[PDB]
Amino acid sequence: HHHHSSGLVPRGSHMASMSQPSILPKPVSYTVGSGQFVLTKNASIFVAGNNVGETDELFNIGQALAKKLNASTGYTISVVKSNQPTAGSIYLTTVGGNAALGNEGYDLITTSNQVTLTANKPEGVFRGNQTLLQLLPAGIEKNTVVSGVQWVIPHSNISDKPEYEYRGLMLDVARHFFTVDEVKRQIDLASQYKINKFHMHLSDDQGWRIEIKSWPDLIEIGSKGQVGGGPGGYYTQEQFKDIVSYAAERYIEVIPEIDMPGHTNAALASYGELNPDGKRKAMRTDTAVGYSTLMPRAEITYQFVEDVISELAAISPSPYIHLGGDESNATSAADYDYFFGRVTAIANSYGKKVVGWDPSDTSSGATSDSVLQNWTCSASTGTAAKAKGMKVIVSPANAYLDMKYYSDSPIGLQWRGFVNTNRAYNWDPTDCIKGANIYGVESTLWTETFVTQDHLDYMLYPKLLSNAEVGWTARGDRNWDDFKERLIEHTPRLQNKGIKFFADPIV
Ligand SMILES: CC(=O)N[C@@H]1[C@@H](O)[C@H](O)[C@@H](CO)O[C@H]1O
Repeated sequence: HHHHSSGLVPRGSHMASMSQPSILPKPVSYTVGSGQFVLTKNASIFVAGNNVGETDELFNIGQALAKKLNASTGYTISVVKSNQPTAGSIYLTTVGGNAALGNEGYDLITTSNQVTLTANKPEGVFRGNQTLLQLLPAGIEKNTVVSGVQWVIPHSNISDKPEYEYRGLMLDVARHFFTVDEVKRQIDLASQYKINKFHMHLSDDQGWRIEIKSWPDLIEIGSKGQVGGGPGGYYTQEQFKDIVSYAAERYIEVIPEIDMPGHTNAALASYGELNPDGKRKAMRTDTAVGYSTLMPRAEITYQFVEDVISELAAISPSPYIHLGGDESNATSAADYDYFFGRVTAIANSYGKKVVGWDPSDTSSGATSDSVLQNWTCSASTGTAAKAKGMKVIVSPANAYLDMKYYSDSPIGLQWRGFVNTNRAYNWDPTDCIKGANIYGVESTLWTETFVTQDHLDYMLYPKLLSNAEVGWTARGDRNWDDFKERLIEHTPRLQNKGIKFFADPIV
């Protein structure tokens, strides 16, 4: 047999350039039969759970769906608590879910008279709703009313569940600041592709972005800049709670990161007492990494960390806090081991499990409940994690979405090489680490060179679609030629959402 890899498309990107569902990520099964369902102005969404509490949760999910459908159709679809759906209805139920599909799995069966989504849990109804939106015609994704499109769904049968439990996106809001609205938008867009985790990189050398009432100068001084100089910004604790709540409506866990002991210049610029000479560091607006450190043998360091963790824990319902641990090149190995162990004890005392970048798993203070975020993806990375029974989240080069698509990309870094839409697809988590308990995947969007929402869109779309499928779709069912053609077909949907995507010439 004959095989080949993909080159660039002759005459340019199909994303330029180019009854038809566009499901991404690819579901476990999808078959189409004869006939179609028509969504009309009289349609209702019916919801029914196994008890009144569950029905109430489904009702909220139904309302979220109704809102989305209403925006593009111009209809006023309402939600009804009843297990007796009427012809032309969408029906969302957890009664009799297939347990093998797990918390996030679902069946979605469309007949001529009815759309029925059957899941084990409300979470699965939410995920299945993302597929339902992709079964309706392009135009359904519009935020304004679309005329001249019949709102049809082919008679079809879908079953689905994720391959990995953790399918995340990290946004760096330290290097450049993004508004609550901008953050909510990225969470919303990601949710449509079954991303279920959002990691906020809230602090680094160039800025500190979370209000800490016990150390107010973290904001008064530490938030006032960013890469390239200029105003910066921050989130109040109320704003952070608002982000968490918004994510929760999409069944997205928010994991906040306070990077330590490295990547700490903004803290060091805020409080002189965190420095050996007792003086504040000057703020840094460059893009160098690795140079900064907390004082690993000063008790004030651990008091500071405890105050930050106490306040963050109080406002962050996730059982996880990310404490960073990358590129502590001004911290000795001995001090790093000691420091990371001490801060893990603090986090645990406030009821939080610790996530950390490699090599944080090597800390003698880690527990089997700690999580390794494996970004290095070398043969030796996560040796400690594996021996300790720690879950691993992988973030290989293929998941570093801040990398340029190509040598000539106008934004992005390139220290992990270039990552086009194909590279973002053609990998497997088991490539990064062998013999581990792989919790899942996280796409990291560092922001050294991204200033505007358009920059975020350009780099995340279509790259994040590739990573999302790697997290959701089983390896045996992943195929670039398949995904590429599906992505071409999906393009109008990106346009309709107002995503300022890159029309990748390999698509
Ligand atoms: C864990 C990690 O990635 N650390 C740094 C991060 O601060 C930087 O923004 C990113 C840019 O790609 O490169 C990394 O080396």
